[PDB]
Amino acid sequence: KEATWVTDKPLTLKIHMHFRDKWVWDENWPVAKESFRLTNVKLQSVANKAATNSQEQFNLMMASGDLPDVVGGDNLKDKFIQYGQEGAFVPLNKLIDQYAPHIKAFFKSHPEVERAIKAPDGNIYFIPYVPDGVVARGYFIREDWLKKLNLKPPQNIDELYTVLKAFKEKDPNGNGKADEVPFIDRHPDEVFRLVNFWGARSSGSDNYMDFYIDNGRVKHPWAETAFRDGMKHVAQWYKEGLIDKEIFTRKARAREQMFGGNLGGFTHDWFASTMTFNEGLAKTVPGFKLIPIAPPTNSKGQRWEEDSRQKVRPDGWAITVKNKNPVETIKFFDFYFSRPGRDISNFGVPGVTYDIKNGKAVFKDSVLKSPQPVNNQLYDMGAQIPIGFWQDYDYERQWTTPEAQAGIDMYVKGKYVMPGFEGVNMTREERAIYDKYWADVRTYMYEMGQAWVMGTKDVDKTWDEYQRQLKLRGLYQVLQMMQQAYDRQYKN
Amino acid sequence: MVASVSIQNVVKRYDKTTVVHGVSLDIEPGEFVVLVGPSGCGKSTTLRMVAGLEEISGGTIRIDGRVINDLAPKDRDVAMVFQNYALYPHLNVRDNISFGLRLKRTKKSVIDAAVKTAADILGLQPLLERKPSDLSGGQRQRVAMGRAIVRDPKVFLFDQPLSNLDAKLRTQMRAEIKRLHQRLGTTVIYVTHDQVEAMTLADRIVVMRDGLIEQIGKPMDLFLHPANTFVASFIGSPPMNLMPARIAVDSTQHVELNGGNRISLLPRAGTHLAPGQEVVFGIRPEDVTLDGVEGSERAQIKATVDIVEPLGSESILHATVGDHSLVVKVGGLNEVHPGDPVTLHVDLTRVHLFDAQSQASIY
Amino acid sequence: MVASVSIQNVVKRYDKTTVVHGVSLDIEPGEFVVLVGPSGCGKSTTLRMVAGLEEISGGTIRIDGRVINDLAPKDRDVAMVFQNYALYPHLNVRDNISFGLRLKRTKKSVIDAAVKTAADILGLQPLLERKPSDLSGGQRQRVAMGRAIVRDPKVFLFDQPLSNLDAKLRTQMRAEIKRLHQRLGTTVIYVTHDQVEAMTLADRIVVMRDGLIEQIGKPMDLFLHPANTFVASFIGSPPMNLMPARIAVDSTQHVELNGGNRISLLPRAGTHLAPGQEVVFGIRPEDVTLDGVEGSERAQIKATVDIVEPLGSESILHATVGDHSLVVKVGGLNEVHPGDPVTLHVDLTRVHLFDAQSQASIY
Amino acid sequence: ERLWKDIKRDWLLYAMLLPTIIWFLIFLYKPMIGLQMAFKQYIGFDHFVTLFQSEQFIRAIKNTLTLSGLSLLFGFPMPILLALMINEVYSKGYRKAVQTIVYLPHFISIVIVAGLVVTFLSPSTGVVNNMLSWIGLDRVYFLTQPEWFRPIYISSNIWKEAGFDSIVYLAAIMSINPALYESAQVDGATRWQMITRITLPCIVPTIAVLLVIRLGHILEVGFEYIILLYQPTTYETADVISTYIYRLGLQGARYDIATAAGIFNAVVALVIVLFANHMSRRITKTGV
Amino acid sequence: LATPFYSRSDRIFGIVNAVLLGIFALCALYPIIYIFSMSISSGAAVTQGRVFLLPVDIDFSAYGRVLHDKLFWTSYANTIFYTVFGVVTSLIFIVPGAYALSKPRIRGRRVFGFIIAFTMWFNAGMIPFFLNMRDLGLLDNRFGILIGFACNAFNIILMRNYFESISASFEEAARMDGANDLQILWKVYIPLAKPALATITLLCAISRWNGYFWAMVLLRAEEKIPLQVYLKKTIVDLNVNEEFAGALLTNSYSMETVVGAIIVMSIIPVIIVYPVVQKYFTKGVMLGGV
Ligand SMILES: O=C(O)C1=C[C@H](O)[C@H](O)[C@H](O[C@H]2[C@H](O)[C@H](O)[C@H](O[C@H]3[C@H](O)[C@H](O)[C@H](O[C@H]4[C@H](O)[C@H](O)[C@H](O)O[C@@H]4C(=O)O)O[C@@H]3C(=O)O)O[C@@H]2C(=O)O)O1
Repeated sequence: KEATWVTDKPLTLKIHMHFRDKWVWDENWPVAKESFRLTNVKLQSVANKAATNSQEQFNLMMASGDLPDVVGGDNLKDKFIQYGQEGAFVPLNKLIDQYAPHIKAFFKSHPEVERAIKAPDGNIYFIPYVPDGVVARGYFIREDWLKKLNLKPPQNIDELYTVLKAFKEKDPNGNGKADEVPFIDRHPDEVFRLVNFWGARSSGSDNYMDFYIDNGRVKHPWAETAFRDGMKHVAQWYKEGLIDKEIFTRKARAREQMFGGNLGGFTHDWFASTMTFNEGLAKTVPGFKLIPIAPPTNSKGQRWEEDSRQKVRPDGWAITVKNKNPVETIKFFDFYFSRPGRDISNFGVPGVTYDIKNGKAVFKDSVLKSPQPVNNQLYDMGAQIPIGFWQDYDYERQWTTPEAQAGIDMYVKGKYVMPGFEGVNMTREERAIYDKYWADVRTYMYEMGQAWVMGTKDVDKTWDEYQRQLKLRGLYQVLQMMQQAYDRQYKN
Repeated sequence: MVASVSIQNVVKRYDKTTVVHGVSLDIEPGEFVVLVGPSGCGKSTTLRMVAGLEEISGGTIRIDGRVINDLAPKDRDVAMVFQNYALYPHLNVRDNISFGLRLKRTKKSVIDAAVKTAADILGLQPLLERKPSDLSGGQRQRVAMGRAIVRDPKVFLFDQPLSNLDAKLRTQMRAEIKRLHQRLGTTVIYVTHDQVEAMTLADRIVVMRDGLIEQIGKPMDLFLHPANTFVASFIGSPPMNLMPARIAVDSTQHVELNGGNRISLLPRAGTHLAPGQEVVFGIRPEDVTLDGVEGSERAQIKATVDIVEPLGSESILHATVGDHSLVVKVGGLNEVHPGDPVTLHVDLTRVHLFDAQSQASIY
Repeated sequence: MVASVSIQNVVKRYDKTTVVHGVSLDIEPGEFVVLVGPSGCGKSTTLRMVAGLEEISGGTIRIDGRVINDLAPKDRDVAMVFQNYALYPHLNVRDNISFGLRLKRTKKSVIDAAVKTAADILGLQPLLERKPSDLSGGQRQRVAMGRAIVRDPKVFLFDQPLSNLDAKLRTQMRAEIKRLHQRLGTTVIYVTHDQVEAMTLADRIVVMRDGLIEQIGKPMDLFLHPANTFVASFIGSPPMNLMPARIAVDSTQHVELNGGNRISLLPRAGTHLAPGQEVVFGIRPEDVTLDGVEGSERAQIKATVDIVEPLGSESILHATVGDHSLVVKVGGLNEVHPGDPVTLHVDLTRVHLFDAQSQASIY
Repeated sequence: ERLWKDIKRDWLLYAMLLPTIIWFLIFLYKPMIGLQMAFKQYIGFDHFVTLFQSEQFIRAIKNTLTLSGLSLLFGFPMPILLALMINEVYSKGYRKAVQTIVYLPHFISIVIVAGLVVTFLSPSTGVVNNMLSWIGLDRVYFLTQPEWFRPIYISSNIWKEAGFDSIVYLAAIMSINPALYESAQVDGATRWQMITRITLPCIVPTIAVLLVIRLGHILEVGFEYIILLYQPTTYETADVISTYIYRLGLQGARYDIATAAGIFNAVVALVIVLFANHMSRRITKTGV
Repeated sequence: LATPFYSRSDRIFGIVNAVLLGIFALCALYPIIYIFSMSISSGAAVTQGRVFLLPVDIDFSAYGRVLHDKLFWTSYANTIFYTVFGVVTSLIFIVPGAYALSKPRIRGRRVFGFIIAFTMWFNAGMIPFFLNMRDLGLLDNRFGILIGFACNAFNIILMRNYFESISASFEEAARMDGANDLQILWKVYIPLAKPALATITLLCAISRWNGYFWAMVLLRAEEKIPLQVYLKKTIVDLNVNEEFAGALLTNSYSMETVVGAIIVMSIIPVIIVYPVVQKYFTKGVMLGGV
């Protein structure tokens, strides 16, 4: 028996969790086994590990007719509300009130967090993932490649253009080849973010391809006519070879290839893990120094950093109607908002990943000295997964390097960070349009943008037909329906 | 065993058309009877009907007192030899012979005296252990006959047993069949596309053309007195010469031929010939001779030599009288040249006449 | 297109075998010569070597003065009729005959008149628009012969043309072949496994066993005077008896066989055989009779009847002398029956003897 | 009457035939009932117009027809050509090795073939772009380019199936009696004269049957390849009716319109194979 | 064919024929030896544009990566299971049914022959088939993958056609000796059917081994998944965890060498059993490896 046990008798449950098209839940995970020992509840995964797309697996499992107990994952928010209203997911509200003191206290201390996850009716069908921190993404560049090639770090778009051009033409590495690639990333969507250099937005928030608010009007960044001016130029960048050709494909293996193979000159990504490489691969690549830099001056004469870390991003897990044990499950979810739950979810497992020192959790030397980023270890260990756990920023502060912290402080002090888009509260009737249309619209936008970057299509030529297709796909219907909310919410 | 078999009005029909029509034959116990004829016909269908491999659409057939119309092939008390040798390649020779018997018990059947006697009759001591794959055709048909006799049935059914063997091997297996039937003596019905085997083996020959049963009788009865022009043409080592002919002024004493040839005929009461009657005159090649040997002068004929084919001590002479040609067996030892006219002497006793219309035997 | 063909010491080797060994035959222009023998020898291989379809491993073959060894079949001035259906199924008969000429195209008048003459010879005029899908076997062989004669070669090569046909069609097409040779008169080599076709068609018969040429000569030369026991066994409708025997006692006169039977021999000057010499005695079935020499002066052989095979006007009598058996041709009735003793009368002029070790005549 | 009497004898035969019939009635013909049912929900007959007017689906049947044409034209004769070429080979060992090598890729799995494609054609990785860089042809990203999809497809397809499909034709031309060729040799026919005037017209019915069988599945051509290697950029040219049916029906979970497209494709296939069988019947020897 | 040699145009024809066929053969063989060498080769060399035909510095580590994969071997076991029992369950339905369809005396010979053959030129569809798999309760089931397709009309009419090519004298003699139906089929017709049995079992084997689509569609549980599906994940999708991405620099094998190694280990049994099969089927001069 344990003090954290949510049940006296052992409870084994069927959980389907497929997230980020990478990992599936594993009951043999150290974090999962620890979770079972502490909560006396074992989560047995029913999923295809051989599967690729997570969203597809969610849709197929949902359309299968046979529902599991708990359903976890990322970007399921809209879907959680959709199938929540349809009765595939049980409202946790009274379950949270009665049986979940920690979650209730959290939602009491965080009304704005609770507001976003609420349905039109106001119910909460899922326990959300709540990332803790201030910033998210910032621009990084090779310090060594700025030296032997004799070029001062770029203060603007022109200097960055000349620097990347110098990376492609002149040899920054010295293998004697043009094989080096000026710009990379592990997220393909970042190839759009480059339009910030021309003063265009790739999104309104941390979530890619999201709406935003301009002077009291709801607008989508891609639908604007300032978007194609930037897209033309990033298509020019892709054409000159400044952007990785495989940027839409490569993904998770990017940084461990381009930087590992010493072919990358530039990246966006994140602070901590990008600065982890400087310590990690320093042995294999001798002259590698990656440094944080302020965002280059755009064509609008401004300093723009678009991505900001958002609270309660659309991740989490939910309880089905076939669960038959809502109490032990809402208690189980309540555990991850508790201190030990946050400990095992953020820091991995004690005696292995971390230890308890002076009322805090401190990572082992084995974890901190690892060349592989800590979070990447935790992912395989079953930690920092998009469950309903509350994230602890200290965990990130531990493996955050002084240079990384200096870069973060630089970005915060410089106020380069643009405000995040919270979203709006739509009623039952007006949300259906969003739910139905926005998926197809977003997918279409993604495909078109990808076609534009790779240069398979012409921006200016296909722009009109693109606009009309956006019109007949019900984009502006969702836009006007979003304004229908925002205008009622914010006034003066 | 020794048992009689009676076939009464047996008929088999395929859809609207009817292959066999009302075939009726009575077969004495231990009698050798051969069904002989062209390829398409119901002789094989008849044998198959006796075997039980094909259904009886009408009429009744029985062996001894048992009616076999409704029966199982296993209980039909008959054994059949096929044209395809019917032996399984994978099983051993001894195992092949013992196939049918292996279904009934084992051991106390003893199988030893049976296969010993069978293989001794067919004369194979070493072939007991062998495979059909590595044997010759004649040996395969022989051991097939061994499977037939190991059953010890009331009736032996042969369907064109050696079609595929060579003539050299065929005459041998023929003689062996004759000896076998002379030894055992069980009732046997035999089917052949060859006239020779029918003539040699059969106690009784039944000829079948596409249709019903054409004729029955002893081999010499069919050779001497053909029922029609077909039987006449079918039986013999050479085919019987059949050429068109007529009668003009005198009937019983005259028959006229194409090239201006005229033959005096023996009276032979029981004829009922007609003057002016269109007739097909037949004659055997052995019954035609050269010129003036014996004769004389009222049996002769005039022709022009077409070709001569020496066989041996004998020779085959093709002679053209009118627009048609008749064949005559001659001595191989005489010098004959093509293109020069020749006189042929026909035997008046062995001549045959048939009707152009009815086609039956007239003379 | 009348030309002689000389074959000198030809030998064909396949993977260290040498199927045919040093075969040498000279063929006069317009002569009909038949290669005949049992299966497996190089009779077909020789013909094919002349055709050019197979390579000559040694020796030379030539037509007239030209050596065709390194030549091509097209330029060899020869045409071949194969045994199996050499006509193309999609093309019509007229298209079949004109195929080879259509290969070089040119003047349509030539391929027209050529096929007209050919079809006039073989009676292929009505069949001109017909297709090989529906045809007789004999007709297929006829249009194949049409392929042969439309070439107008120096040599006609026939490889077992009548093998796939039936007995009736073999006997018919054989006469048609001889008749055909009377017209054109082109030099022709003919290959057969059948003795009959060889006897009838050939001006000269050459027998070949196991790649070796056994004997050459006229049909009557092989029939009357066989070089050895094999040639004696091969030619004739029945096989020559060929049974073991000895002499001792008197040498130049008497020879005794089997169970103590003794035969008096004609002087036959030039023989000088030895007494006690191991010998194989043989005689033809046509030269043995039943009691028909009316109290013969030479005291002929005695036997015991095995089986009787009624043929027709003649009949086949199997008679067993001691441990061996000889076959004798008899009349049509002749009661006999198996098991009763019988006296056989042998013709003293037609008797043959061979040696047991050396298989040659020696008599 | 008769049938009972025949059944009494054949009972252990019919007993053998029954389970197969049951299998076919269950796993095949029952989905046809479900086919008649999937027509209406969620009459009916209306979403056939949704198929009639769409910019996604009309280009799918467009590319289905296109891919059918290309696969026919380039793909179908290649095994016949391979068979003819192998047939003309001497030195049996050489022809043996050739047959081994050429028949081999058929046994390679389709996803392994696609893997070979994506591996070989990967930019600055695969051997193809490297060999192109060696000659100074620069580089090309193949799987992201809609222009290159079909050539890559049919090339990998002939690489995989040409030999194994050539086996049948090779057996067909070896079933011809030598006399037809030898009598032509005596007449002085050349090699090309023989392959044209006898070989081909003799093998015609075989290639005809194989042609109508090919036309049977011609609408489903390359489904499992396309379902694998088609990129969002190449979706335009790559998308085929079968792929549409899969993506909407199984993935997108829309059964109605996908099943309707299934009916369309199946009916058109049955019609085209009916006309194919008819024209291969009247003109050629027999048929199916 | 014949062996005249002789003529010139024919000589050149044959030579250029052998040359073209040779080139095509080399183009066919090239990818195999390539992926072999590359799988053996180092990740660095493969990355730089090195390798091609022969290996360079090799590695041998990528095979270590694929040998430590549990789902790979599990899926291999799944393919083995599906091939064996799938082929067996196929033969069980096919052979006796084709044997019954072969015999000329049947009442429904016509209509049953139609019932089978009709499935060739007309199919219900992908979705109605999947739905029929759903209500049969065969989803996410190995037996559902086995009995799901045990039968192709092609194999049935082929087995039937080969059965009909056998002389009826054997069956008839068996009936004469008292053998009835089944006992016949086992004792004579089946050992006579060995070539057709080999062809069918081969086609079914390669059908089960390389089967991908319906395997991935009808199966959910990862332990039931066949090698081809897992291959669809690793080989052609190429998307991977941060774990494997972090395992790139700590190893020195590339991802491409891992891929190549996987497809090598996948095609190895094929390369092993192929010469035996072809040796069995040719049995003479060429005629093919059917
Ligand atoms: O490495 C760090 O510095 C870091 C520090 C923090 O401690 C924390 O670990 C943080 O986690 C990040 C992580 O670094 C990546 O940025 C990650 O990227 C995600 C992204 O957030 C989405 O989850 C994304 O979802 C995709 C999905 O994969 C499918 O493609 C779907 O169709 O579309 C969505 C989409 O966003 O379009 O997947 C990315 C990924 O896993 O690669 O995010 C986490 C974070 O917690 O958000 O990093």
